[PDB]
This record gives sequence, structure tokens and C-alpha cells, in this order.
Amino acid sequence: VPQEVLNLPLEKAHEEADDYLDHLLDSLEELSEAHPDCIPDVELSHGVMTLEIPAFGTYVINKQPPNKQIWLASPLSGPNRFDLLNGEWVSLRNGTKLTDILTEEVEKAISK
Amino acid sequence: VPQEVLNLPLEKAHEEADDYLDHLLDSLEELSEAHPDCIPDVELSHGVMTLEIPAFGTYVINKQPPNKQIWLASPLSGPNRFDLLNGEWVSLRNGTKLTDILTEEVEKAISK
Amino acid sequence: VPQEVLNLPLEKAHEEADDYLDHLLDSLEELSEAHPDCIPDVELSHGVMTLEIPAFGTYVINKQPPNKQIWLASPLSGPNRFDLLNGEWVSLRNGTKLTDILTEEVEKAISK
Ligand SMILES: [Co+2]
Ligand SMILES: [Co+2]
Ligand SMILES: [Co+2]
Repeated sequence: VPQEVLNLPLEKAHEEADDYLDHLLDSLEELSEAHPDCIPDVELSHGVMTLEIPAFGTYVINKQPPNKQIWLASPLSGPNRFDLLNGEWVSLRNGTKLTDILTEEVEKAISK
Repeated sequence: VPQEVLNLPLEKAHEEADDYLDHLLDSLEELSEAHPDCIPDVELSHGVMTLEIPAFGTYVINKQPPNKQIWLASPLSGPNRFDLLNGEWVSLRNGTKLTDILTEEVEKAISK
Repeated sequence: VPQEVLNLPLEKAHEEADDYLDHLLDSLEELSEAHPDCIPDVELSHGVMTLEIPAFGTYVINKQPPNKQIWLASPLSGPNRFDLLNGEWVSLRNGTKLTDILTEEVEKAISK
């Protein structure tokens, strides 16, 4: 019934997971230079993001319906799922930032 | 297969968000007296509740499918989304009770 | 587009609730010996598990779509719903492990 809501420059919020992934893509395809191209490819299609790291295998990162929201399948650290706590994404299993998991794993490759 | 469950005075639980909103409506349309009618209207239709506060703009409060459950769009403090912690509703972003956000904002109007 | 993901021995993850319930069933139908058969039956069909405890009434335990995931209806302690925290399931209301609720309630029967 109210109008003084839809004459605002109105907008559907983003999906909180969607926003993480897009920020990860340009953070990661930027890191897709600091390899001797031994982390050669990262692609994101429809909330599925694949990350080729030949040293370990291939990563798959998902948007997922909840008992939680972002799903990580690590060729190295295994599978894990994450939901928002205080505005960072966190393992339901134990509570670790996936930011940290990815961070560590990515840079364990740069060593090689 | 068991009967001694359905000869109980049986009942579908409520939606936890639904219960919050109904409690907010009579808490707020009661506060729709303690204004010099400068918070003139509050309506709740189908899990959408609008709150007119001319001083700031119009509030919209939603039931929402999860990465969390109650969605707040504040003409003043902006958007935010909330899920249950220990039986109160809490910003996924930072962890603040929306009870508090609403409380503060409502009474920042009573000042005027 | 990537193959070196689907020539892995691939697998859909389980539902975190599903895994809890299956572990509860054999933990409970094992306890369906340590009664003077006064906790005579426990059945699990399609993510609905019923538990007959004549002393108190019948329990129903559910897989549920979220503002949380496992739903408990206790003939004794009432209803409650639970989501993962740090890999254990926890009352949204107050934060107690349902493991504990069930544990206590089950063994309050063994007293009799
Ligand atoms: Co969480
Ligand atoms: Co929460
Ligand atoms: Co929780």
C-alpha cells in the first residue's frame, strides 16, 4: 500500500555468498599472476567457482542451500561448509574463516 | 506408524520470525500513540511490515529465506539481516539485536 | 568445463542432520536394551524418528527447513530446534546441546 518506498532508487539486496565469491575471483585471478602460472586457472560460472592448483588438485567452491551457505571442496584440506558469523564466513564444523583456509592453502603453493 | 502422538492436542509450531513480527506490531502500534502522530502508521500483511516514520522515511521488515531470516531495511540505518542466537535476533553483519536498532531509532523520533 | 574433478571418486556430501540421526538411531536402539524394555521402540523412516518412552510419552525428531535444522518435540521437555555451532547441535532458544537434552531425558527413564 505505501509508495514512498518504491519511488526510492530501489534495489534487491545481493546474496551474501555471491558477494564473497566475486571478491574472491578478482582476489584470486590477481593471484593468478604471482604463480609461475602453476595456479593456472580460476573460473566462476553460476555460483560455481573452480580453481586449478596442479600441485594439489582442483578446488570447487559453491553457493549452497542451508544448514549453512558456502561449500568448499579442497583437493588438499577436504570439504567444509561456512555461514556468516560477524560478517565473515566460518566453518560450521569448527569455526575457522575460509578466508584463512584459502589464504594458507593458496600460499602453500607459492612455496613450490 | 505411532498413534499416541496424534491423539495429542497437536499443533504445527509457529515460524520463529512470524512470532517476532506479531510481537513487534502490537509493541509498535502501541507506540503509535506516544508520537504526536508523527509515526502515523504501521501495517503488517503477509510477513511484510511497513512502518511510516516521516522524520526518516519508511521502514520495511521482512520474513526471508536464509543465509539468515528477518530482513530490515531502515530509511535511516540502512539494510541488515538477522538470525536467532540465544533466542534473540541478531545482525549477521556485526551481531547487534535488531530489537536495539529499532528501539533506538524509534525513540530518536520521539525526540523530535 | 574441468574434468580432473569428475574422474575423482566423486560423492555428494551427506546432510549434516541426516548424519546425526543415523548415529542417534544405533546409539538409541542399542540403549533399547538397557531398559526393562520400557523404552520399547525407536523408528526412523524418512528423516522422521519416533522414540517410544511410555514413562513420558513419545518423542518426535525431525529434519527441518531453516531458521535452524533439527527439530525436537519432547513429551517431557517440550519442543526445541537446533543448528550446528562448532560441529555440535544446539538450541536456537538458549544454546544447549540436544545430545545433552536427549542424554539426560533418556537416563531419567533408566531411573524408573
Ligand atoms: Co553460524
Ligand atoms: Co547466527
Ligand atoms: Co546457530
